Amino acid sequence: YRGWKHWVYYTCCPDTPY
Amino acid sequence: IVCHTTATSPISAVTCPPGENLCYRKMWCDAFCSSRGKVVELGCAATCPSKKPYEEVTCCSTDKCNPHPKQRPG
Repeated sequence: YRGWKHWVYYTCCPDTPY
Repeated sequence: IVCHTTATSPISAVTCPPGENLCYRKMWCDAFCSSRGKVVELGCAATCPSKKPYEEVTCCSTDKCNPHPKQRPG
């Protein structure tokens, strides 16, 4: 259908090292 | 003169290296933008003529120019 969106574009929610 | 990695992240294996120049950082900032942005991008350029009316890119020299997710909302 849809595919689609997605944002943006955010640096939100890092990466992580851990 | 050494940038971090970019986007999402703190770390990987870094440097904008042979020449030329600057860690070319796109930052949306809708207007206003009051508490707004949460948009990096960056992949280096050779030059600083990004400086214009409705931009995003500003050139990013000197160090690590790199912010975060801006959002430390605060």
